[PDB]
Amino acid sequence: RVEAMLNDRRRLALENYITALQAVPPRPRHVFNMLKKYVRAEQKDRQHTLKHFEHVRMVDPKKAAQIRSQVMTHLRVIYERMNQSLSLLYNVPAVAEEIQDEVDELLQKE
Repeated sequence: RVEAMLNDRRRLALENYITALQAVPPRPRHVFNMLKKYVRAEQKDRQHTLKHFEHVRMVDPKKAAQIRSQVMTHLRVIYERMNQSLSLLYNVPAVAEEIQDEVDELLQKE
């Protein structure tokens, strides 16, 4: 149940920044913070998927090959879901543009 555990840290992190979004007035500088945290979470999830790929391949090689397609979507879900979160905040073209500039600039160093 580790995969689900990683999702929580990312979920709450996303739902947490969203709270500031609705704050009104929202803190585009505080909201961008939770983002870098939520992001770092989705990263651990992706890497966690890789481990599952080889793990299931060792314990369950038969199904491991059948679940491959599932484990694959997992990695995509990490980045794909990231795009979904942006849409939620994008709702605020005003904040979305201010946070996006600093957010993208904050992860560059990563």
